[PDB]
Amino acid sequence: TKDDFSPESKGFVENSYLRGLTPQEFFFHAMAGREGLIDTAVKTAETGYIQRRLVK
DNA sequence: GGATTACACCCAAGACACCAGGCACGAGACAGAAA
Repeated sequence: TKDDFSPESKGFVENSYLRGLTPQEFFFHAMAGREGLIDTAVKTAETGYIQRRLVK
């Protein structure tokens, strides 16, 4: 429902991996994992440029 | 306005002066013409 600030409504996975994730928790956890992948794949180039400038 | 934005490796696939038009050499066929 609209205007719901409960923990389960904004991405709190109550279960464990052994117990299994409900579809909403699955989607939120997928969003977080996608953010992690993007952050890695983006910061690697910036770090490479910084190290090249330092070495030069 | 200018300059620069990680490293290495693999494979596959599609494009890369085309052309047209005016000038030359050789040849040959079907029609001329004397007999």
